[PDB]
Amino acid sequence: AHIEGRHMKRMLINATQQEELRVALVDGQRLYDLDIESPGHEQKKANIYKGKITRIEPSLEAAFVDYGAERHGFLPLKEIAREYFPNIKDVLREGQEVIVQIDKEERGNKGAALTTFISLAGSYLVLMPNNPRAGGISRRIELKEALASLELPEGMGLIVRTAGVGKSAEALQWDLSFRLKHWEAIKKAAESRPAPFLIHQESNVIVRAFRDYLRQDIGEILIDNPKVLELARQHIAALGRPDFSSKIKLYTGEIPLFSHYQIESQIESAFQREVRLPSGGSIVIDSTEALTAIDINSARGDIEETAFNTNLEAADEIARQLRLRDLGGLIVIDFIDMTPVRHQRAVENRLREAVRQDRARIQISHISRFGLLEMSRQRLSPSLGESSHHVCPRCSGTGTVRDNESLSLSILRLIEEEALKENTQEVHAIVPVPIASYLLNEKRSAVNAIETRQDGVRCVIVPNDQMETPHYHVLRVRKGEETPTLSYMLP
Amino acid sequence: AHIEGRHMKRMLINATQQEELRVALVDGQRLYDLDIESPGHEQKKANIYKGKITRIEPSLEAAFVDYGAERHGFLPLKEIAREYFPNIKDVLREGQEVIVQIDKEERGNKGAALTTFISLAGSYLVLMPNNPRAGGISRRIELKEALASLELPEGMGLIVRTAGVGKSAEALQWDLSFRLKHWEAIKKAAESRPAPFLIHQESNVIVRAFRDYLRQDIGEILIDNPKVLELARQHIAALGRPDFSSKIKLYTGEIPLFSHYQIESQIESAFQREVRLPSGGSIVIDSTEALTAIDINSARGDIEETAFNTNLEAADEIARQLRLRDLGGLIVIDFIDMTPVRHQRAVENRLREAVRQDRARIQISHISRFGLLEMSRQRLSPSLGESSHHVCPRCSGTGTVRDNESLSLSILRLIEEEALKENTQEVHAIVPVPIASYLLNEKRSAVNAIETRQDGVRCVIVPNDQMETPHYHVLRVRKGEETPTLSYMLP
Amino acid sequence: AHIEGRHMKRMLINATQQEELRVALVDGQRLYDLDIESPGHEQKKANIYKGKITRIEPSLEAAFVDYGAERHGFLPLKEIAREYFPNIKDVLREGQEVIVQIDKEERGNKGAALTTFISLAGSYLVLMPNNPRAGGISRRIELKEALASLELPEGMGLIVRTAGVGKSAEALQWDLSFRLKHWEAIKKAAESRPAPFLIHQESNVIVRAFRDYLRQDIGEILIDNPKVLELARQHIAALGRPDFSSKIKLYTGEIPLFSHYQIESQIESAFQREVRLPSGGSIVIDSTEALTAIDINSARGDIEETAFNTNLEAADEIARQLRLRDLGGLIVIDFIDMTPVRHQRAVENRLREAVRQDRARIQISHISRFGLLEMSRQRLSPSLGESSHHVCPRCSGTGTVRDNESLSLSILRLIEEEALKENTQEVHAIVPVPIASYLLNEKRSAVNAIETRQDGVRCVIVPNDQMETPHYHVLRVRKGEETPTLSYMLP
Amino acid sequence: AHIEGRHMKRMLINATQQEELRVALVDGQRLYDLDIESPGHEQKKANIYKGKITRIEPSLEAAFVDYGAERHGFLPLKEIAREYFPNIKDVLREGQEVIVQIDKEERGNKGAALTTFISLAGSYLVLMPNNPRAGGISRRIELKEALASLELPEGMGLIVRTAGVGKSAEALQWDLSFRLKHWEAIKKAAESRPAPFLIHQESNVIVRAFRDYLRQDIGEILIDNPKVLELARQHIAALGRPDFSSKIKLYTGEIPLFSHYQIESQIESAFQREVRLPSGGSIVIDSTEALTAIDINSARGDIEETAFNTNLEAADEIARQLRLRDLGGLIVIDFIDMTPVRHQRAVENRLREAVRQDRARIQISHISRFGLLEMSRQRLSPSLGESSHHVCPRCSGTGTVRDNESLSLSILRLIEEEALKENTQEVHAIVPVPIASYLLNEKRSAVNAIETRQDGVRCVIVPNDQMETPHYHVLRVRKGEETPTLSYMLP
RNA sequence: ACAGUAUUUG
RNA sequence: ACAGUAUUUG
RNA sequence: ACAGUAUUUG
RNA sequence: ACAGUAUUUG
Ligand SMILES: [Mg+2]
Ligand SMILES: [Mg+2]
Ligand SMILES: [Mg+2]
Ligand SMILES: [Mg+2]
Ligand SMILES: [Mg+2]
Ligand SMILES: [Mg+2]
Ligand SMILES: [Zn+2]
Ligand SMILES: [Zn+2]
Repeated sequence: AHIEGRHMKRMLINATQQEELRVALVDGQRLYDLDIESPGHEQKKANIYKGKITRIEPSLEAAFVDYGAERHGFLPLKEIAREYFPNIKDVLREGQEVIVQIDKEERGNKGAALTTFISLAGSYLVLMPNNPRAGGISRRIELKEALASLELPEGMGLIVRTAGVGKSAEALQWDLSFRLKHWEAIKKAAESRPAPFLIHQESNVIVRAFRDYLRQDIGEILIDNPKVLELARQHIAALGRPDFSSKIKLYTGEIPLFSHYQIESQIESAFQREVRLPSGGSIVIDSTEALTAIDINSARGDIEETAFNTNLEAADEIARQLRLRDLGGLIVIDFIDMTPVRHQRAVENRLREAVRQDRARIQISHISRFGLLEMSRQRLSPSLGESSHHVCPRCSGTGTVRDNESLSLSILRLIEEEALKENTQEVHAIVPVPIASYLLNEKRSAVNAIETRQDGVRCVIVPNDQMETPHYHVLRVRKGEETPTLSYMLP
Repeated sequence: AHIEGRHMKRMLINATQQEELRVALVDGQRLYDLDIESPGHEQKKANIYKGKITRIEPSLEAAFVDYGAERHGFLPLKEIAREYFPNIKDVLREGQEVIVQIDKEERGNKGAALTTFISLAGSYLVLMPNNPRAGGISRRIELKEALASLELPEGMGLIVRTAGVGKSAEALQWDLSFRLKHWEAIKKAAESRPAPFLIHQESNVIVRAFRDYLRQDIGEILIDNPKVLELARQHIAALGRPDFSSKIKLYTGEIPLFSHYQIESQIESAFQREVRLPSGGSIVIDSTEALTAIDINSARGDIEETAFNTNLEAADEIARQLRLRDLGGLIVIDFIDMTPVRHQRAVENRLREAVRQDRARIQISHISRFGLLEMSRQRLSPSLGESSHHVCPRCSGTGTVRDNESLSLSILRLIEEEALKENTQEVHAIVPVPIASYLLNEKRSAVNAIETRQDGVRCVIVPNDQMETPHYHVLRVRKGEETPTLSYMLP
Repeated sequence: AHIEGRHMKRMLINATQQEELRVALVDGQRLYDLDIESPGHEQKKANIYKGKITRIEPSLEAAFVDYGAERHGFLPLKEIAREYFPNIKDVLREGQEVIVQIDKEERGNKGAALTTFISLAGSYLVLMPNNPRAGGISRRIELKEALASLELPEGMGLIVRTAGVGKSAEALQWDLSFRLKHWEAIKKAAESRPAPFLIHQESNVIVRAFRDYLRQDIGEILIDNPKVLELARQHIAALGRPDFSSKIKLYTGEIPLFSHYQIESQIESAFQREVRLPSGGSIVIDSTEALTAIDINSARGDIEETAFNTNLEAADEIARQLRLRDLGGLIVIDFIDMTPVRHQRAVENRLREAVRQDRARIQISHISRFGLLEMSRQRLSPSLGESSHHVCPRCSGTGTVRDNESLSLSILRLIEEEALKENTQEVHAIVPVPIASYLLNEKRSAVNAIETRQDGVRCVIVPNDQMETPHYHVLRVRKGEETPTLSYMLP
Repeated sequence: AHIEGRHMKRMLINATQQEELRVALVDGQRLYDLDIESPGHEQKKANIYKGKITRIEPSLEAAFVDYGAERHGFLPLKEIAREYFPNIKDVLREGQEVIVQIDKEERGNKGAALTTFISLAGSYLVLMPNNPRAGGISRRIELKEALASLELPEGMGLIVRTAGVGKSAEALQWDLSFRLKHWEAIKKAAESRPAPFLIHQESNVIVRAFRDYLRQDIGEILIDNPKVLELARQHIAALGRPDFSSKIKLYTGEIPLFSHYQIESQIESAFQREVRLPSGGSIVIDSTEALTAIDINSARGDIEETAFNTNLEAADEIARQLRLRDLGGLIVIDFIDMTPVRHQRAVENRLREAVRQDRARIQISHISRFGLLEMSRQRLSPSLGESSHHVCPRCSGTGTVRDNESLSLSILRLIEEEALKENTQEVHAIVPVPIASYLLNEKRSAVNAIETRQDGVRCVIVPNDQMETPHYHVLRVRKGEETPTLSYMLP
């Protein structure tokens, strides 16, 4: 029934649990975005090291870097600067010491994009202290005015946040001040040493939150744990939006905060693969290796509507999940199938208009002739899956598991073929129990069959209870090289 | 290196193994399509029953049917006929007895499409003995001529197969003969009884093969098992392409047939999720709930090419897998990312030109601005996954598994919330072992924490070794209704 | 180094843990007997019900009884009384209502001995209020005098405890008083109702202890838990040895009581099968179905001594374990093997002199010519094993497990023999995994072998991971009665 | 119903199965002794090596020997000879090279008795070619005559087998010939080399059988496998009892030999712990570490008899099992409990008279006053248990398993005590799952309880599913030396 | 296997 | 398989 | 968080 | 805890 503005939008902080410090942004009781920072596996994006270059490969158009973790980090010739600046190899003289920062974070293989293009964020500003090229405003929005009046040095260009819109030129000075004043240290704190090492560490979840996600609509900030609420308050001081010290309250209620604001289930919502649409429909969000791929579908009085209407809900919800899951990359949405075009353009907008908030960039094509709508969106941090799951290790990634016989027939032809391989003595499949059962009954005859022909080739087939139903081995044992050792000792 | 026509295209039949009768269609040694019919789980599509109608729902635009299995079968008002014919409810008078056939087969939920629009296939013909509306030819291709000269009765219209192109009008008579002559029986064999029952059973894999997949290019038909080769031969007789009795030879070689033609690995190929591209690239074929979704990617001298070239291979291979997997529905292909448009149109065609064969219909849009190419293709039978796998039952479908702590924190808030629920005595999470470990150490304090506050609420938390890492229960035990019974007895 | 009398003998009570209330009797720091009463599985021996008689069997020389639990209770014609008294059947008129008490307790099969011969114990006395036949004194020990002066009614006879030896005739009156005064109620509290039901419940462990195990040598009684120490004190009051209120002190020390008195390990000692002898020898206490059977053996300067000496230690220790384990029945001790007879008579006495305490009766023959010394001892309550263990359920009782092959050969001949049994179709061994492995490799040939001969008898052999290494089934499947169902589905 | 002599006594050989060559000795259909030789784990007793002496210990009264396997072998000063002969140390000069043979075989610890007192067995004779001291006859039985007439050299003395009783002096010459003629080689075949090595290998099971267990009563010798029956026949030739070539027949019957002679079950009989007595009684044969211990008990018309009679059956059966199990050492039999002494002496004899056969020596005392009858018997080879089982590895030997709580309480006090141990940080019980469950619910409070007091001592308690119910660890973690690492990662 | 095939629809 | 066999003894 | 943002790229 | 206690006996 929801109209933005009806109830109060508040920022619920949840500092009760050590191993997990959550921060939802709720409007009334509709969770509408959430964050879960937890020690150890902290935030790395937005840091700044010093850098020398493992290896210029050109077959990609960029170096790598040692900023010294595990995997040296990706660095596109595009990233590279005036100042680093004395096609690839003429550009970067290798083992060169450079001031690289992290655009996008380790993803299962890759390093991370670094970029010698350092960016710096205050509450209302953002410094590019290293290319006076790019500036601007919150493409979200007097200060256009005030901005000129900005006393900017020339090496770099700047933007002005969505959230400086309230505020007063005086203090953009008072931002663009404290930035620089960093940026300086952030400079000479490299002029120091051999660079192979960190320099600045992007600040925790809360600050970040008080920084990047706080607006005029934010009613209260209930924090549920007095000692945080401590730093809580000090952190505004600095970040400096101090018309919010008002705004920041301590939750006492015995009933757990989030669990009070009735947004718990919503939290989960985000970890489930299906997600119910108001009407009663559903939104199954499957994630492939090429693109996340959401599919939509309907409940249980009209057809045309049923679909059209349920598509609109799907629209709304998909957006929110997009946010909750920190889903990035492409996304293909399979909207139901309505006939009248107006509906298509209808829902399309519906989507657009619903992802208006999303702090990340979002691009949204028309609906296809196969009724798929593709849609990109920017990789603001690691996604929930990518950072709170892993890979059903029975499957490998895929979520099916080969029916027992078709596996066995298979294991079995493998055996036979192995058992021709000139100069084999034994050969020793080692397979999930039922596999071994099925080969040795259902199929015994065949196995037999073999050794008869393959004169004198023993095909051992030992059933085992460690193996699950898709894994297995088929080793082969060359003349002479054969233990006498028990079938079941084989392992 | 492959040019169609270089080596001989042959049909390898493999009748050695009872529980699995395979039939690849190979051109030289490149498997290029394959079939695996196995008893029991036989073929159902293309059958013909008699039919009465469980329930007209109109909120879909069609009935259902009892042709008497498990799930009565889908029947679109579109399907419905003149003759059944006395918007939905005025159309189908319910419990009406009708002559329905099966377009598309049981899929995990659905019934199957039936269609009162019976279709009938000979070797060169295909009878529509029930709408003289639709006719035509093999949109693949003198007989245009011969076809008129066809002595067709009027109730129905016909097509002429790709494969009657060789042959002679005389014998289209001699097809369109034996069809009808069926179609008659196929008619009065309903005039018989209460209809709730089968009528005609689509014939096995081999016949089918000798029927639907045999052309002029087919060199030999090596069958590897004398007794089949028996029926083998008799089946041409009838189907009646007898200039092939020549063509059909018995394989003796000790080394297993397929394993001789060096097409084994290829067989598998089709069951793996990644599949290597010639160059050395790879084609990961992930399947979601909305669309199958293939992603492509490259090896280890130029960029532009590396991608462009590897895309072409992906093209080729995707086609073949599309066929081998009997993949239907939509498919989204994430081709690498080349800049020059010519390349895009290049690969696109490449794809088109490579799926020229595919017996199923295929539609192929341009490459998107997000560099996805979407692509539909017709559901010719059940897909390999859909009929030789199942659902990594540790995951549910999805192939990740929630990291242990984030689960535990979760299980745990559930407990707490349950333990407020006014009028609870005990409450009894029952969770995967490590879950129970982690809640009871790492987190003990918190659990404690609870019962302290929740005065006198026992939260039992019994670790169990039956449960795997994502499943678990959190039952709650109402005042009075509490056994005294051992923590570990809980189950 | 231990001389009785050196250090103080004290009674350590341990009431900290709810589910287990222990009471050791220590002399210095040598645990010398211990008790472990724990709720639920409480003490039943020494109770008194009312009784009617399920069934006179005479093929044993006694009835049974309903005192109404599970197994009606054993009742020897020997037990039976004057007053019950109107060879077996002439004696007990069946369904007769009687005042039976419990000599010895449920043992895995048996009921328990009841006895219509009720016995009653005070602190210094013991009433036989139902046969003036048997009287006496503590065959352990002026009162001989005082005892005559006892104002005894005539229906029954009495004894005087080891512990009335201190005390004064006045108060044996004051015992033999409060007894009777019970015994009366204990009488008319049957004159009440239909008897099928309890009457008096033998009192808990502590009272019992303050009653049956308290002497002049008992220095303190440290109890470690204030609230018990409460009832603690009240319980002397009554039982009435009140020159002990002095004696009974509260333990505070942070370090756990028993764990302070340095008698913990000793506790366990009693649950282990081997038990180290001072010198360094060992005492393996194995328990069979016919007799508990202790074996002795030696360490690592003389032979003759080494053995003789180590036998003496074994003597000492065996006694104590005999007590700790509440071991009853026969016991055979295999003392080392010394040559000189003096040593044999030496150790024998050593044993005698060491089991002087044992509250239970003990009888001790000479050492045999096979150098076994047999030895009976009275069943004072259930034994530790019999009440705190169970039966290595992999073995059945026996503690070996048949080597894998000898089992398999066996399972296998079973199969063959089953497979002759005229009119069998299938037959379906179902066996521990490795069993199934070994039969199907190592032995395949043989299995084959069978079906060849046993024309057309399928011997299925399904390996299974539920079964451990000694269990298994060999079902057989009669012509006609054969599912087609998967080898591994068999279960 | 069995009277010795009624049916034919025959020797069934069973050479069908490679991994197990059995040889029962049956009288009619009553298995009455059996043998199971199987390759690899062959027979070692009765071999002859050459020998030098690892280490004279005197604290035992004998050396050891290197005859070079694993454990050098026991060698009693008693064993030692004239000829080895230049109290212990003056006797055996160490590292001396000697001609030792094996009396009794490796038993779980020990070496084996060797004995420089070599013994040698023909069919009718037995050479002591190394002490003319000991001679004699079959204390089982003209030849007394013939024996003098024996042309014996003087260094050694001899006996004459039970089975030379048939036969003729001529041929005792013809035995005592071929012996010596060995004994010579058996001598100079040491005069050869450095002794550290074998010399003569006691011959397989069959020969042995044709040698040590063949008498006049032996009707046939059915062997069931033509090729054996081969060597079969040749082996008499040599051993030389050739009036038996007659006697030795080939079994053909399709139904398995033993399984035909209806003695299968009997085979097993011997591996079960209970064994039914004719009447319907039972004989539970439990084996301890001190003595094998058989207990007896009765069925379901008189008492006195019931017992007396059932004791007689037990007698019979015990004997046979004694033989089948190759049970050696002491044995204590708990016969039922009859009153009249005649019965005791009755059964006693019954036993004596029934173990008349037993090839091993047997000694049998009167029945005790506790109604145990002890009984020694000679260790003719390893016992069935000792060579075809192992140790229910859940128990350790003992066949009970400590009830779950009493374990947990225990594990738990261990924890607490560990957690006082000055200078501990963490401490980390690791226990069977249910153990961990029970400590963490049932008992949580207490565990808590601890850390509260033990200020700042973390007691981790990780449940684990590898451990079964009696095993477990309680490690302790010293200040400073503490990983931060997950509860469930602990292992 | 046909211009309404294919996709979609239970 | 013997009067010192057997049991025991590592 | 800016017209070159985002997607892509290890 | 007694001279018929204890062992045994379901
Ligand atoms: Mg890609
Ligand atoms: Mg997937
Ligand atoms: Mg859909
Ligand atoms: Mg008994
Ligand atoms: Mg045992
Ligand atoms: Mg011993
Ligand atoms: Zn999975
Ligand atoms: Zn066991």
